[PDB]
Amino acid sequence: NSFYKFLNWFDDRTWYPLGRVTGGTLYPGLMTTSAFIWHALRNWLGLPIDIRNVCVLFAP
Amino acid sequence: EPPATWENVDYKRTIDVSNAYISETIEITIKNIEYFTAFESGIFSKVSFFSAYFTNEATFLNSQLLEIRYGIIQFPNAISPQEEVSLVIKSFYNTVGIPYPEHVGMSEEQHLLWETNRLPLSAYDTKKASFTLIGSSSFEEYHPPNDESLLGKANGNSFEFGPWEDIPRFSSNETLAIVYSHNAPLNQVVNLRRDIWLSHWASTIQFEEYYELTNKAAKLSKGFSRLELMKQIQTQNMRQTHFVTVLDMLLPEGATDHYFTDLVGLVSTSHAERDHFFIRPRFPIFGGWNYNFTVGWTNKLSDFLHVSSGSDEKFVASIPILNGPPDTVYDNVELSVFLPEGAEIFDIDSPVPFTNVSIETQKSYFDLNKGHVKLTFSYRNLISQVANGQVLIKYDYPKSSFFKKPLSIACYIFTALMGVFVLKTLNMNVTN
Amino acid sequence: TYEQLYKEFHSSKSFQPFIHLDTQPKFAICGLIVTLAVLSSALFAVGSKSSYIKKLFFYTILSVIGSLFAGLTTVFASNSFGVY
Amino acid sequence: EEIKERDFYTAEGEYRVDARASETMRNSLLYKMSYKDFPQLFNGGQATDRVRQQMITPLDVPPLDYFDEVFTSENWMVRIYQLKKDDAQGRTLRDVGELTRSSTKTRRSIKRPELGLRV
Amino acid sequence: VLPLALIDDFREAYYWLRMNSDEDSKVAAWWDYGYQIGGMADRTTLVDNNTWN
Ligand SMILES: CCCCCCCCCCCCCC(=O)O[C@H](COC(=O)CCCCCCCCCC)COP(=O)(O)OCC[N+](C)(C)C
Ligand SMILES: CCCCCCCCCCCCCC(=O)O[C@H](COC(=O)CCCCCCCCCC)COP(=O)(O)OCC[N+](C)(C)C
Ligand SMILES: CCCCCCCCCCCCCC(=O)O[C@H](COC(=O)CCCCCCCCCC)COP(=O)(O)OCC[N+](C)(C)C
Ligand SMILES: CCCCCCCCCCCCCC(=O)O[C@H](COC(=O)CCCCCCCCCC)COP(=O)(O)OCC[N+](C)(C)C
Ligand SMILES: *[C@@H]1O[C@H](CO)[C@@H](O[C@@H]2O[C@H](CO)[C@@H](O[C@@H]3O[C@H](CO)[C@@H](O)[C@H](O)[C@@H]3O)[C@H](O)[C@H]2NC(C)=O)[C@H](O)[C@H]1NC(C)=O
Repeated sequence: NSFYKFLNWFDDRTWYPLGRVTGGTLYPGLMTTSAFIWHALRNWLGLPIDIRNVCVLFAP
Repeated sequence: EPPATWENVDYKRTIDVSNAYISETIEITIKNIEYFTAFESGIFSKVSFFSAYFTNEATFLNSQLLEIRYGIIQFPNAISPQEEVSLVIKSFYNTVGIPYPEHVGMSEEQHLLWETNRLPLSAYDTKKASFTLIGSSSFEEYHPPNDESLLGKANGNSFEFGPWEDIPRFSSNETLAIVYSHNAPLNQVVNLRRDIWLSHWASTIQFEEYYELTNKAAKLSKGFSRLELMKQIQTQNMRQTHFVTVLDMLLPEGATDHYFTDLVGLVSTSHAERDHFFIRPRFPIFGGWNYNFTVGWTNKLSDFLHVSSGSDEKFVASIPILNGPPDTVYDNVELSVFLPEGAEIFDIDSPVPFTNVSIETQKSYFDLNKGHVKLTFSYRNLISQVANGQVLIKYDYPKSSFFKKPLSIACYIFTALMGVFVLKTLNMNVTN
Repeated sequence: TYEQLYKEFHSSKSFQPFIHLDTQPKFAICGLIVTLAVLSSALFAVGSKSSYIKKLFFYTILSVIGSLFAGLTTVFASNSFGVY
Repeated sequence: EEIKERDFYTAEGEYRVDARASETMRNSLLYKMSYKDFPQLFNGGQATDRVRQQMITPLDVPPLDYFDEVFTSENWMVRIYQLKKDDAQGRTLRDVGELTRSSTKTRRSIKRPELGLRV
Repeated sequence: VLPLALIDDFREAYYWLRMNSDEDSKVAAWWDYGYQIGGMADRTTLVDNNTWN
């Protein structure tokens, strides 16, 4: 879904009676360059690959 | 509800209950005054096959379907008065009956309960009517009547029923309910999704599946203890147990690169044979449990595709549908064939009714305009070894579009070098 | 409808591919050298000849040849990894 | 006040899981859920712990009442227990398990119990 | 995965819990395995590796 729904994202599946607010508790930048590489391989270079394979082969 | 005018003199039902689907045949001999047959409602949206023979021929009279609903039999030449003819009819349902002690335990026989009507249902005057019931090894009747003339009598691992000389024109107000003994997992998929990639530059076809299977059997009374299952594995003398541990689909002739993945990873307990492929789940399925997985492989194109005779740009493909486990019943299964890029379609046919047909597009690797031609079509309620068939697609594929792939890559590289040429030779100094 | 196709299926002959599948890893490495030579000499002549017309001329021609060998290079080089 | 780590040690302060364990270690909730069917597994009624290197006898683990086992993996590495839903008649879930589990101790025992006032 | 032979009995019981359990159901384990249960078994834990509260 969108990038606007990620900067302010309240998930209720962790610390259950009182869920955590993610956007003020994590460091973005490892996720958004990865969504950028996914968006560039899928639309411009022509080859669609899964998000799991972009996440595994992100360090080498 | 229109009837007609006919008259039959014999009627021989024989329900066979030996798999995860109930299969019966009748042998009738209809005499003189196009032919209708009648179904109880509720057993009309479970019918999965229909047929008609002549008693000595090898042909097949055509027949189709459409609160008692009907089915139509035609005749090849004509019909004449004061003349009789004998025919048989096979049929395959999608019912099994429900386990009668709902909570069996671990290692016991399980019993099934199934209920239908005792007298014939057909809309014509019956002279003699028998009823036989082959299959399992232990039968009993549930809530018997009081009248002696229509109890059943057993012999030779089967039932028998009375000859019953006179039956009126239309009456089905009497039921029965049998409990029989069964020992099998009796599983069914909930839906399937198979898709077939038909690359053409290199030869190979490759197949993928997505099975969502479940088990309909008797639940456990008390939990799930491990060590009692270790005691079953330690002392083994039978295959009569009702949970599934291995399962094996049958494959085409020369299959090459197998894999058995999963939704959480890649399960590594699977080895091939000359033609089979034995797989094992992560956990044994015990009767209310689910398992969703994925199998795929690859073959060669040179036995699934024939180029037309008097041409070189017309091809005919014939694809097998539904090659899987040996005894399972599919509720809804949808097929999807991916023809290569820039092809056109003329005609499509299959020997089984095909609820819907659609034609769309879908992009793939190194595919830079308009996608593969995808054509998808759906089925419903069809069984393992009785509805296998083929499917035939005819298409054309010119020599023009065969060579457009490397020219598409080459045009993107050529339009990528000119940006470096213009970007490199361009003045950006601020001094003189 | 089904019978015309079914008797038209057995009346035909089999399928002969254009290049067999076990040959393509020779054309892959036999293409990857030539495209690097031609394209390297293409980007090598973008230096200071100080002659604009002949530089655009030579660069355009060697870019055309390098493109049309890079296409066949990546098509044969993709079928021998396992993505068709 | 409720929990103290002076009680999980044995006499003269040693931490162990054997037949001479503590009285409040044997009744805890993470002891009963790990060594549940472990002595009935091996032959003869004795078992080795393979990490703590201690020996367990099938009188050392009492049964639990409020939970029940649902899945237990192949090499006994993950064990999954489920909370048992509450009793439909107000009875404490220890008393119904003691009633079912022990069909002995039959008696007449005509004596009036000691109850508070119904308010 | 924990290796002369394999020991894969740590992904059986997350995929059991994904297949055979209703979708709004709480799992209570110790805080070392909070991220894997939420990531691979897909349920709603009570603690995880953050140790925030
Ligand atoms: C000298 C000054 C130099 C400035 C350098 C600026 C370089 C930034 C270029 C970023 C280009 C983004 C292109 C883009 O739109 O890709 C998107 C969105 O992709 C992303 O999620 C990552 C982009 C996030 C932008 C971060 C804020 C801007 C940071 C640099 C100013 C794909 O993400 P998606 O998750 O697919 O969807 C995003 C939302 N949509 C509206 C698009 C549906
Ligand atoms: C955060 C980075 C974003 C920068 C965006 C612009 C990118 C420019 C890239 C320049 C590439 C290097 C080539 C270059 O040298 O040009 C710079 C270029 O000098 C400059 O920096 C001026 C660029 C800005 C032009 C002014 C317009 C305002 C831009 C919109 C905000 C000028 O320096 P020179 O003219 O080369 O210095 C003297 C000449 N020597 C031979 C001695 C070298
Ligand atoms: C000069 C050459 C030009 C560049 C060469 C192009 C390389 C081709 C690979 C393109 C990307 C493929 C990514 C990929 O997902 O491949 C994996 C299978 O995984 C693999 O086998 C990919 C290994 C690729 C090795 C790459 C070596 C380094 C190349 C960098 C220049 C297959 O996964 P799936 O996509 O699931 O395959 C089955 C699905 N079908 C639709 C095909 C039925
Ligand atoms: C910028 C530099 C980056 C370099 C990164 C170096 C990475 C090293 C590790 C690469 C991983 C190996 C990828 C791989 O799995 O390749 C193997 C075996 O593949 C082959 O058979 C070799 C074919 C090589 C063809 C040459 C391609 C050159 C162009 C690539 C840029 C696949 O072969 P198989 O697994 O046997 O698949 C069988 C498919 N058949 C059709 C053959 C039946
Ligand atoms: C694994 O396979 C099963 C079997 O198809 C998939 O289950 C499907 O989805 C739900 C459960 O997620 C099943 O139950 C349904 O639940 C909804 C709740 O909104 C309810 O309204 C329905 O009436 C129904 O009870 C459903 O039967 C089932 N099949 C479908 C939709 O065809 C499951 O999604 C698969 N994947 C997993 C577990 O990751």
